[PDB]
Amino acid sequence: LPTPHEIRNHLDDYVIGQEQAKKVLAVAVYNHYKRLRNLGKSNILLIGPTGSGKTLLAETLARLLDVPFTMADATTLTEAGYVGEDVENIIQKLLQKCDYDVQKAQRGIVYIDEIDKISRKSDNPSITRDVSGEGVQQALLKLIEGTVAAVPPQGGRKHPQQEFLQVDTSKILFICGGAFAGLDKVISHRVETGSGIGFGATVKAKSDKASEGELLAQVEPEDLIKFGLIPEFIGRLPVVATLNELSEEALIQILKEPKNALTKQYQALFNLEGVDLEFRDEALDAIAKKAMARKTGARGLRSIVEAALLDTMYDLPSMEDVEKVVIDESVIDGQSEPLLIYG
Amino acid sequence: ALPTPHEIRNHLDDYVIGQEQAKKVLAVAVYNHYKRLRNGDTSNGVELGKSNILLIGPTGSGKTLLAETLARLLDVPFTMADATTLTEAGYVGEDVENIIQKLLQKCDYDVQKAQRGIVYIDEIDKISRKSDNPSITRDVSGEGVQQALLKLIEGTVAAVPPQGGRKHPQQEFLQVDTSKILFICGGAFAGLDKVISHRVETGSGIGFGATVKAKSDKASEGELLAQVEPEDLIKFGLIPEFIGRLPVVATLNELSEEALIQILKEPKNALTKQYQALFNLEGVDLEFRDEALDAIAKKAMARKTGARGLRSIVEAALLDTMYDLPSMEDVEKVVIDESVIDGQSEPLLIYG
Amino acid sequence: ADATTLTEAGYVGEDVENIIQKLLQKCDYDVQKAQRGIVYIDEIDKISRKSDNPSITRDVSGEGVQQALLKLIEGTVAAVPPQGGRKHPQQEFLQVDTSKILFICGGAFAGLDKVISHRVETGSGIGFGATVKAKSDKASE
Amino acid sequence: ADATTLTEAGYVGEDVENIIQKLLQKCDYDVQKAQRGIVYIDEIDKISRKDVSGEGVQQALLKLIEGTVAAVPPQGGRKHPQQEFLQVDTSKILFICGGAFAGLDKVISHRVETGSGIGFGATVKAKSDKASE
Amino acid sequence: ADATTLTEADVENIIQKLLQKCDYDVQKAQRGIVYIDEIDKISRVSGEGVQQALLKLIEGTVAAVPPQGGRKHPQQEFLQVDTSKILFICGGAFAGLDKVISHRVETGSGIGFGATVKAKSDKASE
Amino acid sequence: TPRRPYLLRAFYEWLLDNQLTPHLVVDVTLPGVQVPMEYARDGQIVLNIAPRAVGNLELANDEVRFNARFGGIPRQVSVPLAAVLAIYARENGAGTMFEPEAAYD
Amino acid sequence: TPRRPYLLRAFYEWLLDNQLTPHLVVDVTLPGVQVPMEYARDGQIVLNIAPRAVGNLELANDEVRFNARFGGIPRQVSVPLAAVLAIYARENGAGTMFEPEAAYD
Amino acid sequence: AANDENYALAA
Ligand SMILES: Nc1ncnc2c1ncn2[C@@H]1O[C@H](COP(=O)(O)OP(=O)(O)OP(O)(O)=S)[C@@H](O)[C@H]1O
Ligand SMILES: Nc1ncnc2c1ncn2[C@@H]1O[C@H](COP(=O)(O)OP(=O)(O)OP(O)(O)=S)[C@@H](O)[C@H]1O
Repeated sequence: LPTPHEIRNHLDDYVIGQEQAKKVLAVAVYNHYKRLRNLGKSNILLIGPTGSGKTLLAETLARLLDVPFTMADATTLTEAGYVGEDVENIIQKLLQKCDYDVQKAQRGIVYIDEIDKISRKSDNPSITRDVSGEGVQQALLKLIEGTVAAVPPQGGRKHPQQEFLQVDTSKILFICGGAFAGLDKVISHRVETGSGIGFGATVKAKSDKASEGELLAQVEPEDLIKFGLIPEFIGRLPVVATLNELSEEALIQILKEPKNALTKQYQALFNLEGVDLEFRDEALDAIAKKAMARKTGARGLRSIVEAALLDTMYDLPSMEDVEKVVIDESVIDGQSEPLLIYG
Repeated sequence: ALPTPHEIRNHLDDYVIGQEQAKKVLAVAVYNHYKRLRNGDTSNGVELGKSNILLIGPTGSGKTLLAETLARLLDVPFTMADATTLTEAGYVGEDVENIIQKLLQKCDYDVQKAQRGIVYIDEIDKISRKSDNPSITRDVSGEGVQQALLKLIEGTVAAVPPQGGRKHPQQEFLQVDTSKILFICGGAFAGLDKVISHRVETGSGIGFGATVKAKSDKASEGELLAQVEPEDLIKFGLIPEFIGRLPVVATLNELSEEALIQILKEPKNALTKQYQALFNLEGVDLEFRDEALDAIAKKAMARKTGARGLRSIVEAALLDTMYDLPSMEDVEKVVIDESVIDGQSEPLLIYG
Repeated sequence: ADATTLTEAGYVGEDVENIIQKLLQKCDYDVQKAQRGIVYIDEIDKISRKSDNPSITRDVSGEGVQQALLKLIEGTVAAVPPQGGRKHPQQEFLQVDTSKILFICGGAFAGLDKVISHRVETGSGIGFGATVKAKSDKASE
Repeated sequence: ADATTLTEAGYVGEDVENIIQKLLQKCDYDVQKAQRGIVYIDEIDKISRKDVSGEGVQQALLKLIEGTVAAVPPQGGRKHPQQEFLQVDTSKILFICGGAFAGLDKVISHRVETGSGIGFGATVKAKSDKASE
Repeated sequence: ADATTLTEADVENIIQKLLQKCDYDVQKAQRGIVYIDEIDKISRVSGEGVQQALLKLIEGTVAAVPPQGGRKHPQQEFLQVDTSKILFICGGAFAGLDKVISHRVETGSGIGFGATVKAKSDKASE
Repeated sequence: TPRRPYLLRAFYEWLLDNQLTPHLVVDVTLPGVQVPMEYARDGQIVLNIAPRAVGNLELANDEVRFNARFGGIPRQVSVPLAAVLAIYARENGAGTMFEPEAAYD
Repeated sequence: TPRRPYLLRAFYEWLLDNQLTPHLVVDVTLPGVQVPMEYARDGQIVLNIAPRAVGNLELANDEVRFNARFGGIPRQVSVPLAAVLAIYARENGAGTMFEPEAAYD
Repeated sequence: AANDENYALAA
């Protein structure tokens, strides 16, 4: 019913910078809602670097959504019969959100995070067997295509009266996340002809070569096959969504634009103590450069702030007669200390 | 009211020396954690995230000592763990959820108390990946442990049995959130200095323009460890997502001769006091000299093992003395001189 | 105990905590007695790492055992199993502190004398200025 | 069975014990019937002396040919520590080793036949009379 | 029946499923045809070992199936059906089938003016 | 309705609270049982009812089905209440039996 | 532990599954019994534990607690398990008599 | 006990 405009607009507050990813997410939800009222389905795959907002998008989508939604992790998943959790447990978590309504669960959406962790790997002669690789991908693949899977009968009480609810996952929508590491190198072989010693041969410097974000945009299913994923697994997902590394401008906006901005978090921490905090635009620019250099996504921003306010926050509560705090670009450079306003 | 960081720093300074940077980070984090616990919502319309701490320091630098001492001064639940024991789910090794069970036991199985607590994970460097690229073979105690901890640090519900797994079929597993649980990691990271040296120092080839450090002007591990970035840890071998969960990183400098000398008598549980009590309960008195402590520090520093080296020197010096001391009689006090440490003289004895 | 058979947690080899289980049998499964017990280890030289071997390949027999014994030696709570045959995560295990337990390690380090002689003597050299040392002058093992 | 697939202990995982397991599966895990079974080996070549397994794989077969007890899973399942392995005596199991040898004929020719090999007047295998081989 | 699902090594499960479609009819069950999929996935836990178990079904072996009871009653309810008449087929699309065949089919490489050479990518249709 | 399942619940939970390991007795001779004949002896098989021994334990009046490993291989076992004879803790002498049910005949 | 609380819950649910009226027999002579003495006769009393006539029913191991209406005034009932003599259905008397136990004296 | 004392296993 709701058009993708309000979906992307409302979602724009929490997440900023990603354009293509938002459109795909809103389109899928819009198509899902229309289909829910009355064919088929299309699963989404999110392939982005660390700190790109993959997990953030799922959390925000839950608030905007009005149907059952749940977030699961693939690390805990293990082959049937082992101490670890099973794929069927994911459906159980979904039921808990919808008051264990089988009808509501069938129309619900399920998002799995950290999917790149599971992948076919070596025999590992020292260990008995690998239960977190191909073993958990075949069962999961069966769930993606749509099949009835036995689940506990809502766990309402000790005896659910022989319900044995089995939910068909055909109608349910599956979205896969994960931050694949080293995939850019695999794509490099296919998209880079190589280098030669001769003059005619093209050699690319560390700066001239394209970044991981560019290579990720050109990703194909063939690359994922040899990466450690089953070919049928990726084939089931017909939509591929890719993110890109953030920029200085994007990082600057994230510091103060969202309602849960990092700057606002520290400001509230200082406000509750009876002290005011101020920020300068020039300071944010320097922070973006340092954070980008760390190559850790938006999380790198926090590392800079804490390092700058370490000594300040250590002595701030001990001292008194402090009204406001002002931070300049020099403070970020480590050549001065924040200015204090007394009285 | 909530104690200030200066008060907390004073308590830790009593047992730790030469770790001002580490004590500042721990004090500030604990101070912020107390404020978050004081206010349930913690903000009018915002959500304050937790900054997980990392403690990179050489051996015998007081990394574990800080966690143990902090537990005494803390009030909220505290717990220590060993990363080597941890393994990914579905294996014989201990599971990650067991860590929360230990913390859960400390608070009398109170989910609310466990929801807000501090966790210490030692030997984090041991589970480090061998190479930056993904391991071709499954790493049960390496990459697997890191991948499992990613969701825990970020914040997610966990299932824990209240008393015993067999007490009930499902046990209605207690759901505890970890989005507000602070985590402190500690590791030695042996060989990391080489990585920063390769990146910071260049032009080491055979040439006129290329410069040689001469192994005399080379930056020490303590000062070199200060210069560190996430890219350095990647080369050493670690998941980049894991580093993103730890925004604040602290470095511990290597102990010096002056720092070691203070450790001999200044702390509460000092090596000298330990042996003094051992001799006191037997009915003998012991004395030390400033010159003896200075010589011990020099020899200890040469061992390159941290504060632990001190125990090695003193033990070897009192080996013969402690062996024949109980056999003798009428002895009341013992005096240790600098010459005794050198081995050219025996400790003086006092007869009552 | 024998360090050769020891293996880090999460592998078919017996875990380091199994050593505590053996001690418990001697003291009739008494936690207090085990805390004040003594432990001897042999073949400690065998678990020594291989400097030539690159770090790319994980070592569980030699390196994994050393890394696991750090907390146990220094003193840490160990979830010793009741019998030691297997350690399931769901299974319940006894908690025994090792803050006061004493450990004794032994082993005939083969080739250690060669390393010490190279560092202590440093008499190699064919040049006129370099000193010449006779084989008889070399110190005993 | 294929000898090339077999590997020494400590390697990827293929072991000589698996050979007996296949035999038991044919007779429905019947130890008595297995003793009377006729075992066969194929492609014995390609494994020999030049670390790599090589000849080590063959060494494991030594005890099997002469006769020895072999541990096998109870119901042809992956080796688990929480289970017991049945013992099958191979002292009565006949072994038939077959393989195609490439180059052995050349070695035999130098030993028994008198020829100058690569020579102007030396005989060459151009007549196409493969029957001689 | 998927090969990976049965790679661990049951055959009786597939036989009873086939019988259920024909209402546990021995004659109709024999006429039924069985197809195996994903065989390439298991090609190089049993692996080749489970193939020997499946070979028994090819030669023909009797299988006992309950008549919709869903429990084991070997004394009276179990129905015996032979698998000799049943036809078994399978589809394989394993990776690099053309390259493996080209190793034994092409068998041509030379360096000379008159030597036979082919395009770097390919000269013959897949 | 038969009294075998409701009685089984009381005795099962009763033994659990006592810290004893509860065990169940099944009569393989009666129809509907699903257990290996090799292990069953004297027309009866003792199936551990403890939660750890089995997987996905669910007790219903019509039938009870559990997942357990027989000989180290995973298998599915479902037994009707009529086949059940008695429930007792094998660790100690304490034990109880189910009275005969008329509807089962 | 005593079997009475486990057998009580089992038999209690059974009568509800057959559209019956569960009725309990309580001994008012045991210490700690909190029941209407005016409604007791010959040292015993009959209490209806059906959901239609009882609210907030709790079948615990230590004692039975629930709220009910006696006449025109609501009253709270608390009966230890040792005082529960038997349970029978008002429609047909179906049920069983609880046997003695060592713990109950 | 025909069934194993522990159904879940660890590799
Ligand atoms: N576009 C964005 N706008 C605002 N904050 C963002 C954005 N992307 C990331 N963040 C911040 O990054 C943190 C969330 O990390 P994520 O980006 O969700 O991690 P990820 O990209 O999913 O990679 P993983 O989960 O480690 S595999 C929060 O502190 C967010 O505020
Ligand atoms: N400043 C200090 N004051 C007193 N004792 C100290 C100090 N620094 C280290 N120690 C001693 O060193 C030991 C603890 O060392 P830690 O640095 O806390 O841990 P650790 O040795 O680094 O562990 P690793 O990383 O596995 S080697 C104890 O015996 C302490 O008494």
